[PDB]
Amino acid sequence: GIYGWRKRCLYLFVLLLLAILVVNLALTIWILKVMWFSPIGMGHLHVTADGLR
Amino acid sequence: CRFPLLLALLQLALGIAVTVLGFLMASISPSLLVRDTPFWAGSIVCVVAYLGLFMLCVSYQVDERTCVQFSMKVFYFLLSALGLMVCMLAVAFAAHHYSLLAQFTCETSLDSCQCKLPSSEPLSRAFVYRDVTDCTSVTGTFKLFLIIQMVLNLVCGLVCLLACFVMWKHRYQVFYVGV
Amino acid sequence: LHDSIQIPRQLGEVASFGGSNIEPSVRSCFQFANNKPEIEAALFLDWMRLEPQSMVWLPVLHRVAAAETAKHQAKCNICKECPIIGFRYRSLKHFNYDICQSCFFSGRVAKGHKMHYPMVEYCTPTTSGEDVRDFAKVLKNKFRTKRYFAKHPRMGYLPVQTVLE
Amino acid sequence: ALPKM
Amino acid sequence: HKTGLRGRKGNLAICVIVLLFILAVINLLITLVIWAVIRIGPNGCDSMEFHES
Ligand SMILES: CC(C)CCC[C@@H](C)[C@H]1CC[C@H]2[C@@H]3CC=C4C[C@@H](O)CC[C@]4(C)[C@H]3CC[C@]12C
Ligand SMILES: [Zn+2]
Repeated sequence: GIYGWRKRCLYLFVLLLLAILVVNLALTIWILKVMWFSPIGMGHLHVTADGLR
Repeated sequence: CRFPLLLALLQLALGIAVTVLGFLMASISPSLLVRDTPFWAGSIVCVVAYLGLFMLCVSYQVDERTCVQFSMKVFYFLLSALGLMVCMLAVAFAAHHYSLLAQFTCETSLDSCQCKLPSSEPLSRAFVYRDVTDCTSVTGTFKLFLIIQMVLNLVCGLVCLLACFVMWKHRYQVFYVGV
Repeated sequence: LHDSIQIPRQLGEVASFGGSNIEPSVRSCFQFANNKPEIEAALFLDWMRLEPQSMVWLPVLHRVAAAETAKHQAKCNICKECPIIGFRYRSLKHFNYDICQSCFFSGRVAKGHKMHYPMVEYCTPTTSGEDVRDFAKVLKNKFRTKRYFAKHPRMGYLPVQTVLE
Repeated sequence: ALPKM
Repeated sequence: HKTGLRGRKGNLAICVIVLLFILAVINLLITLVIWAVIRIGPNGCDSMEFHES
């Protein structure tokens, strides 16, 4: 299917989704760079259930 | 055609102008980060315009309507798009730095342009500059240079957008009715 | 006029165009020309450029000849043709309604909607401006209800709408 | 059916 | 003939959709990892509370 105006709406929808996803990825990278992220915790500030370190 | 040739000529002129401005930025003082001098974007625009001039010579010379011609017309189009993006990014960076620099008072030191932003409490960001002849000379003409450069990349980005738009309009605006 | 209507007379349908009586056509052409003593080329051109009743078979013919190899980006809501080849007919008091030429002349009466409503005829493939103008016309008609004008019998519904090439 | 936005 | 997405363009569209879905899933996984590590919850960061003042 997807003959006419449906195609020209689906293309615009996909483009908008791609732009939103790119912005979201940029925000995630910004978060990962402001906080020095490691699998254990922020930079050297290790975080566990009991408390900080 | 004639219009793409004019667009390429304007692109090369603006690229050489912005590269000259960036070289002057670098030569004034090494007080500024590589991001604040967009001469790299100018070089990118320059190679864009070089490819454009070669394109518009070869199209008027020989091999006008073959498949590979379009195959790197698409390359020209995408390259101009990246040129436009880099020009707009340079505009944004220059605007941010000018906004930071336009609302603070500065004083002169023995060897640097040490000064601080207006602060509610006595701790704030401090900026120092290499080899300042006078804090009232570099700061006072730097804003003028920044404004001129802003206008330059704004016009360059508009030209790049028009160059991208023209060929696409050539392809996807007219549909043949008769046969 | 007589030589022209000879062709419909061969096929036994001249009565629709007013029959063999060519005099009313002369009366109309003189009424246009304010009873001018003579008729020139341009006056005749303007007279026939407004769908004269007896001459409709000249332009329509060419119009059909202009829409035998036209492909539209649409579908027929009745027979599920995709894409429509040939004419295209668009409704005005409805949304997303189109029908092919065969579905129109033959009368595939789908339950729910009748075919005694104003239509729009397209020969060449349409453009975006025509689509948005049709949308605006549908929206305007949606607030002009209560059957201002109705035509249930056929009686001859040839001049549907002009496309102006 | 030349496809584009 | 026929109109719409017919040949190689359909394959390209499906590939682009799959790639976008993969990127979205990767971004969601990254955000979930952040939430798990820093213990972000409805009550706040669960270890600090950045006040307005
Ligand atoms: C008569 C002459 C000028 C026609 C030349 C055709 C040119 C202008 C057309 C033909 C195919 C087009 C490309 C087809 C596909 C792509 C990839 C898409 O993601 C962005 C647009 C882009 C990059 C198009 C740019 C313009 C393009 C190269
Ligand atoms: Zn049909």
